[PDB]
Amino acid sequence: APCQNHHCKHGKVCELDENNTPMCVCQDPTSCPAPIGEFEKVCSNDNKTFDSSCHFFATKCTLEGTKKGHKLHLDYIGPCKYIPPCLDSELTEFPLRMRDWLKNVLVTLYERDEDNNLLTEKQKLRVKKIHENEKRLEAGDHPEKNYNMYIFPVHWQFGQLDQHPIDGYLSHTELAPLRAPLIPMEHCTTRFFETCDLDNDKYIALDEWAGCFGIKQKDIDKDLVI
Ligand SMILES: *[C@@H]1O[C@H](CO)[C@@H](O[C@@H]2O[C@H](CO)[C@@H](O)[C@H](O)[C@H]2NC(C)=O)[C@H](O)[C@H]1NC(C)=O
Ligand SMILES: [Ca+2]
Ligand SMILES: [Ca+2]
Ligand SMILES: [Ca+2]
Repeated sequence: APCQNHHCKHGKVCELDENNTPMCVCQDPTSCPAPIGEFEKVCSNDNKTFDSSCHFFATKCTLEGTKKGHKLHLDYIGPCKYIPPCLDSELTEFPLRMRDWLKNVLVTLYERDEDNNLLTEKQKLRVKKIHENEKRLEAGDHPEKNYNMYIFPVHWQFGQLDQHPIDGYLSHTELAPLRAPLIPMEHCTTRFFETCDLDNDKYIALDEWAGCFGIKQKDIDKDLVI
């Protein structure tokens, strides 16, 4: 009961202490379901394929406070596989291909006001504009170059990723979604983002993220990540 409304970080669970006070202990891997399929497995950064995020996160939890735990991160969903190397040319296109991908992902994702449900008004307006522009690209005699149409998609993506935990930085684990097969040149994600980790704290901060995609510091709005 004391735990029914008590929530714990990823890889943890609430258990009552001696005083009956709820407390978050690392989850029991045995209390993790068996995957329905191989696709539900995940790959850590040291090329070790855990059986599910539950298994991974619970494992990483015991290692909390440890060096090994500090460096342990989810690389990508699905079992481990051969990942080709990111050639230097690939790494140069990555930000370019990525930001267009993000814009497009945003256009088909948020198409109607029903899609724009969890978006603030400021954001709703940004996608409206994105849509106004896209329609124009589908009919203007001579297409124009529009970097502005990248600002929101780029901010959006950051907020989407900044979840575990929502702190304003993206960890190797949080970038896992960007290592999926759908992403263009996903194999360049780690190399690229490392390139973005300016102060080298192993976290990509909003300015680091934005900067890496070519968003002017003037156009870095945190509201767009709300
Ligand atoms: C990471 O682990 C996976 C699984 O152990 C490795 O993938 C296999 O790699 C060899 C060739 O590199 C193939 O014969 C297997 O069929 C592979 N396929 C996959 C889908 O697992 C992978 O090579 C490991 N290491 C690296 C650096 O990728
Ligand atoms: Ca985070
Ligand atoms: Ca791909
Ligand atoms: Ca950093």
